[PDB]
Amino acid sequence: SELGKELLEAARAGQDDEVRILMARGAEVNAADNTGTTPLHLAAYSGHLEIVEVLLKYGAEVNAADVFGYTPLHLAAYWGHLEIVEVLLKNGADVNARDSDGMTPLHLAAKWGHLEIVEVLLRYGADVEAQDKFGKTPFDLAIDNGNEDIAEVLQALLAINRQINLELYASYVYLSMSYYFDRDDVALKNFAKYFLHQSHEEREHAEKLMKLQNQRGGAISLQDIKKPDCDDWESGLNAMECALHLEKNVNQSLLELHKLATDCNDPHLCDFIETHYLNEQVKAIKELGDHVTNLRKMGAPESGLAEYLFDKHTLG
Amino acid sequence: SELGKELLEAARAGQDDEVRILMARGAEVNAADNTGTTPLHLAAYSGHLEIVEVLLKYGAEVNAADVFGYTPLHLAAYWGHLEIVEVLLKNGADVNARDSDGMTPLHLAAKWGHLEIVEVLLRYGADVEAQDKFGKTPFDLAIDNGNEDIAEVLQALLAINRQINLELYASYVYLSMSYYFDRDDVALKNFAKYFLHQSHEEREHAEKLMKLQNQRGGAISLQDIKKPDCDDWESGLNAMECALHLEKNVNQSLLELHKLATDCNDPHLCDFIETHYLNEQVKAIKELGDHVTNLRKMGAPESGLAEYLFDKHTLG
Amino acid sequence: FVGVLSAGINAASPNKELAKEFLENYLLTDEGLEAVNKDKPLGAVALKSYEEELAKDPRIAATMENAQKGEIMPNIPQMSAFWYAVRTAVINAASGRQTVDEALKDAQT
Repeated sequence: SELGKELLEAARAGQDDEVRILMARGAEVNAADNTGTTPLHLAAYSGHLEIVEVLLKYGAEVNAADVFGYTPLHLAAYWGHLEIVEVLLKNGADVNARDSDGMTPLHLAAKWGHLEIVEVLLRYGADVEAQDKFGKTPFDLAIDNGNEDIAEVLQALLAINRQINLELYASYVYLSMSYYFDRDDVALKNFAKYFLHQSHEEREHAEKLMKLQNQRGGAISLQDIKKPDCDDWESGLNAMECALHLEKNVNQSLLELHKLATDCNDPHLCDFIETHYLNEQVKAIKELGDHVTNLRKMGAPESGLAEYLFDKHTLG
Repeated sequence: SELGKELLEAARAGQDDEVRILMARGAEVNAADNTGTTPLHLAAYSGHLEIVEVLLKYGAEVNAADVFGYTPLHLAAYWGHLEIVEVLLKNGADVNARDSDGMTPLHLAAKWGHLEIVEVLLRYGADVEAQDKFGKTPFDLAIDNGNEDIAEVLQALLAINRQINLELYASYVYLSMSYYFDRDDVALKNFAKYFLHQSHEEREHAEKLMKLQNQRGGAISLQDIKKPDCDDWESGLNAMECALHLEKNVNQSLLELHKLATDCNDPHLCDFIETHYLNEQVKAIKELGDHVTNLRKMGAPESGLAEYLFDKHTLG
Repeated sequence: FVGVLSAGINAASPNKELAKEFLENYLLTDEGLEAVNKDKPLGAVALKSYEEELAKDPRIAATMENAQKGEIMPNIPQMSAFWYAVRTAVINAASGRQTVDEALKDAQT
């Protein structure tokens, strides 16, 4: 650190000429003080992009944590410097870095009200659901400080990702149902064919939502798909009733998504939902209620003749 | 319990006439002693199906636990009485009931070597992976006591279910990859089209394994599908290399499944694997290695002209 | 439990050597145990030679091997509380009111 504090003073003061001469003399770029503050940290805190650029040209550490846990990305997000946030992310800065409080840079940018920083951070995969030591998400810090547009963006993104996961879940339940109905002790081929058709339709619904999210410039974020509630359904009637309950749940979440889109003043999302999703749900619920009442009138489940003939005449 | 011990003596001794007269007098069926032993427990321990049938006709408790945790299903599985196991399962006996040791009835039937009980229990959804206080699965208790055919059945079932889950996993990785390549900052349409095609092919592979498992009379058992390792792939080259690594892993697990099937003397499973799975894996690995070497020779990833022209000419 | 029938000499006796002679040279010999066993047997006896005489009966051999591998009965009065403690242990065990460890550590104190 023979020229390391000579880099610290120029990083505090912002002289491109001084750091150009120090790199002409080969000054060390990883000069850490007693508390871990690097020349890159002061370059970020100051807001001069040129010293940051040349520090990264000579191989400064992009993810150097101090004694408090802050990286240059944290300080850049605090003070609202967009270009250095962009070039730090361009050089492999960890977007979900936690400090001593567990606060990611997205927490800071949502707490202080910087839109463009929030959007660039969301583009690189910042976690929407990260909680700090108090159990606060960035959505909570944005509503507590009156940054309502940030909270709108953060709420809509989470809601669309949850709808994608919910459509992927329903396809797997139908797969389970379909392969229950061609076991050799449940020999109903048209039930199995019907539920395989529903499985593929739900896969298409999820893919449509993914395409929509890519057209808007939002960030798809996938989660686990959990296993269905049963491996063993019990009859055709019971499986039809479970399918009706499922489609009603999906319709309810779609209505909540539409109300959220109407609060956020997004007419394109509202028209997308009511054109491709809201009428199909109504049709499906009408058809499944039809199937349930006909099966109950014929005398199922305690009549094995009823499910055989329903298999032949309605599903055939 | 004015006639409850009068039911206990006939349950110990097995008189259908005595219990018929006691039900003509309306004897109570839920007569618990000081240690919880019901008339159904002794009816199961004895092995006379008629007293069990009439006890269930008058509404005896099928899932009555004693002070040690045993139900009638536990004792029935211990002593090897098939018909009463069947009718207990037919009346809603819990197939995964744990005792004080955490040992399910499947643990007992595997420890003592009763094949037909094991198979009827597997039909109703018995957990293959249940561990007792020592961390023993029924497979461990079957190998420790020399019941090699039980262990063969238990091993093959688990292996096919894991292959189903592994094919479902690979489809979701390809879905992730496909929707990475049509982000507005990754504008490669033919990459995205290619990976959507692979996603649907893997869904078909999993469904074929499910159909095979239903033809043999085995029990499909579905698990969670975990999310892919990345949301952000980095280039066409990096995604092609990850896809190659993935298909090599799948091929290795298929080879282990084939070796297990050859130890179990199952020629139909061996021919199924080598007819529908082993040649497709070889083709896929050859094609993905082709793509990787051509992309590396053209100069990717650090040439953006290389991936554009590969997109046009090879994937177009 | 090894239960040993023995012949105690009274501690107030001035007849020590007479009874010792009667016990050693007449009782605990072949003919003394033979004469008492003609009316009622003693099973496993303490004298080695008479054990070899009676070991042709396999009941006697089984009794002496269980006796030599068994636990000698305690001569102490706390044993009484033993018969009050550990008995309740199995009353908590075969009845299932307690578990194994609960019953045994309840019989411990």
